[PDB]
Amino acid sequence: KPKLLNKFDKTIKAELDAAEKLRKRGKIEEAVNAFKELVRKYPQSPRARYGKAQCEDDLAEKRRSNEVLRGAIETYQEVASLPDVPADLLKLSLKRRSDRQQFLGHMRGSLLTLQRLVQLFPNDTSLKNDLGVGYLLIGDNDNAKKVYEEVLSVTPNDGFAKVHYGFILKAQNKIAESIPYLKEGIESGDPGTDDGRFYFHLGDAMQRVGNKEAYKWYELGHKRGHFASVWQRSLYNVNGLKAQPWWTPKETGYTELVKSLERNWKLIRDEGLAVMDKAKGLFLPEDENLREKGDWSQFTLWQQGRRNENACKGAPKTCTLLEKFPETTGCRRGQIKYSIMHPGTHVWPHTGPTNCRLRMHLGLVIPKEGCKIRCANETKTWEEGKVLIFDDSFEHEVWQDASSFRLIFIVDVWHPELTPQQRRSLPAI
Ligand SMILES: O=C(O)CNC(=O)C(=O)O
Ligand SMILES: [Mn+2]
Repeated sequence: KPKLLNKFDKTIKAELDAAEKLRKRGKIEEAVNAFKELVRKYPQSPRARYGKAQCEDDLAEKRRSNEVLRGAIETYQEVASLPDVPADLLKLSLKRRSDRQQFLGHMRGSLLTLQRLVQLFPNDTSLKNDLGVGYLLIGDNDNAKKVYEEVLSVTPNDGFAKVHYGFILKAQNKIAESIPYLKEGIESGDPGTDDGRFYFHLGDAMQRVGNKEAYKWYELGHKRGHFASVWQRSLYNVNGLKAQPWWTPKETGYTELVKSLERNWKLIRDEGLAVMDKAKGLFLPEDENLREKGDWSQFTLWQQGRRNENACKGAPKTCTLLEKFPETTGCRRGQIKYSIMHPGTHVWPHTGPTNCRLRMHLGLVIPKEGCKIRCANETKTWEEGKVLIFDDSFEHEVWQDASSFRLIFIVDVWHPELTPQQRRSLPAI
């Protein structure tokens, strides 16, 4: 049902369909040559240059090389400079250009294309919404906000605009205000609203205002295929891995690592405390977004399977000890770090980025009261010299209401059911 032919193109249809059918066939290099060999025959053929662009685009995905895709991007541009272009074609051409620009990471370039599209089609609400995304991708939330306010002023019930507007409000720390927009947008069922990210932000927003209803939406998100479960909501996952919030050492199979940590715990403690005393600067503040209040800092020895040399100079014995255990030092999706938390601290409920790791906590300095950690429905406490093990892809939450500082040692390990080849293959997080 789209009109892709000006007065010109209608005359040469039998040829255009030929070159097109070639592409549909998958015999690409020819459709290219075909399409290439039609502009010289007739330069002012939008449907010809557009065709060429598609081939280049199609070819980009086959060759999987960004240089050819860059070619397509300009060819799409060329379509829009021709004398008489069908509205549908012009729109298709530039929209696709913008999308590919975003794919390459040319965010401001995509934005410029979207700005052009919006002035070319002032009445297309779909394109205004896309422009808003353009602004978001360069971090210009203020202009994005203006865009979605325009849309909503004309189309009060556009779901796409609502979830994005809600997102923007939440990013501006207007948490409570963001929730109705996120809800209504998702409930609209409009194209682009069935996105895990909006379930994430909606749930997060509700939890930060104490609305227990958040779990209803996490459950819905799970049923929509956005989360592994109501509790397990990590983004980068491997299917088939045993999924439970709390693990015993025996269940993990990493009994020797655990034994080594527990048996040498005073040593691990003392080197961490020595850094605190003599080089407190190496303890960096933890994720500000996860901290409601209080004081919370970390000192990393390993990150994504990479040893931090300067840090291991501060805790040489501890690093020497860990070298023996590649299941953690080689875990490219985990870390090894000291974590200190002071009284009056609360960490928002949250989830890790992957189900490919388990997280061990060795207690080093644990006040007799006030410190606890919940993972899923079970809350537990640390013990000095003892290891806790949980799957941090499950929602967990932390409190520190003691009268003195709490120090733990965090050791990530590969999920034990991951194969050697999997461990070798997975990219880092
Ligand atoms: O240091 C703490 O108490 C908080 N730790 C976590 O949330 C974690 O290990 O994933
Ligand atoms: Mn955590």
